[PDB]
Amino acid sequence: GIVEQCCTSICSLYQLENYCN
Amino acid sequence: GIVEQCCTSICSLYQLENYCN
Amino acid sequence: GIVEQCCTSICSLYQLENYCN
Amino acid sequence: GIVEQCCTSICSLYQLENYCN
Amino acid sequence: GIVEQCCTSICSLYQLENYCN
Amino acid sequence: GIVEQCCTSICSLYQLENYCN
Amino acid sequence: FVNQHLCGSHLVEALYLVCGERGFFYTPK
Amino acid sequence: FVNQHLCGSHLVEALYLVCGERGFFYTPKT
Amino acid sequence: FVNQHLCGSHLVEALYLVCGERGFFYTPK
Amino acid sequence: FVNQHLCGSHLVEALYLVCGERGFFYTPKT
Amino acid sequence: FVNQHLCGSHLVEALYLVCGERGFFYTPK
Amino acid sequence: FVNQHLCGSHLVEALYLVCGERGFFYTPKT
Ligand SMILES: [Cl-]
Ligand SMILES: [Cl-]
Ligand SMILES: [Cl-]
Ligand SMILES: [Cl-]
Ligand SMILES: [Cl-]
Ligand SMILES: [Cl-]
Ligand SMILES: [Cl-]
Ligand SMILES: [Cl-]
Ligand SMILES: [Zn+2]
Ligand SMILES: [Zn+2]
Ligand SMILES: [Zn+2]
Ligand SMILES: [Zn+2]
Ligand SMILES: [Zn+2]
Ligand SMILES: [Zn+2]
Ligand SMILES: [Zn+2]
Ligand SMILES: [Zn+2]
Ligand SMILES: [Zn+2]
Ligand SMILES: [Zn+2]
Ligand SMILES: [Zn+2]
Repeated sequence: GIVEQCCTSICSLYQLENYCN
Repeated sequence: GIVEQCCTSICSLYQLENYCN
Repeated sequence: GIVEQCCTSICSLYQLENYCN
Repeated sequence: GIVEQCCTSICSLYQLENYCN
Repeated sequence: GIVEQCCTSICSLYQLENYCN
Repeated sequence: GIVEQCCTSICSLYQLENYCN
Repeated sequence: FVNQHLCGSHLVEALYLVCGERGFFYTPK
Repeated sequence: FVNQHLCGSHLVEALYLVCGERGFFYTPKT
Repeated sequence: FVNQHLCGSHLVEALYLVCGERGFFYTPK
Repeated sequence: FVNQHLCGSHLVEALYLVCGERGFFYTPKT
Repeated sequence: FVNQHLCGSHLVEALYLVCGERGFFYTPK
Repeated sequence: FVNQHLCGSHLVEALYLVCGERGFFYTPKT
């Protein structure tokens, strides 16, 4: 999920975009 | 939608809760 | 005060409401 | 009140300080 | 300027990047 | 720079003002 | 009238607080 | 509602939302 | 005219910074 | 774009910016 | 029309995220 | 004014408030 990927680890812009609709 | 309902008027906490999962 | 209750400890919604006028 | 004074016009830091305790 | 371009219309990430160093 | 002065150390208001244009 | 872009920015912060662990979908259109 | 530690500006924003037209007081030295 | 709800949200953040340890009361009405 | 840890409201704000008119979903328990 | 003061507050947060380590100058006028 | 550590977006917001119409520069790698 997003917390594991972007909060306790770091999300690239491309990875943040995976959570867009 | 949330923009139609909560930008035009102020939504209370209870009205905002509708949009939660 | 609010810092002890809600910042160094956790405030429920009801506890945050104690700081409303 | 603060809304009447600082929403209509931009309040400087000095004007905002009036509202502090 | 950024206010003229990005307050009037919504600037995309790509348009915002113009203002970076 | 600003990170060393104000983020990993503390900036007084006067020190923050050094970063204004 | 309300600035939809600024309104939405505000709304998602409010939903973060209101929804908590439940999360939310933000679907503006 | 979230169940988490709220400090500084995040605490103030939470009070703004929760308190509505009633307003609130933020007294950190109390 | 200014959106009072968005304005107030902004104002209380500004008061947090300006008032510091003194704190403040936010009384919109 | 920043390369840093984004949590809570800061993560939600980043999604709002990145996703634009498409919107997004914030599911913390997933 | 858009509230420039609220718009700018929002814009600098967006620039923080977009610019990252590069930083930015915010020159409203 | 607060006397505290200000980082990231919170530092940028503080500069926006403090600097007013003058604007500011946020250079984190300096
Ligand atoms: Cl706004
Ligand atoms: Cl709201
Ligand atoms: Cl934070
Ligand atoms: Cl709110
Ligand atoms: Cl202000
Ligand atoms: Cl944005
Ligand atoms: Cl933007
Ligand atoms: Cl400000
Ligand atoms: Zn890390
Ligand atoms: Zn805890
Ligand atoms: Zn320290
Ligand atoms: Zn705003
Ligand atoms: Zn915590
Ligand atoms: Zn924060
Ligand atoms: Zn609100
Ligand atoms: Zn980190
Ligand atoms: Zn934006
Ligand atoms: Zn600190
Ligand atoms: Zn302001």
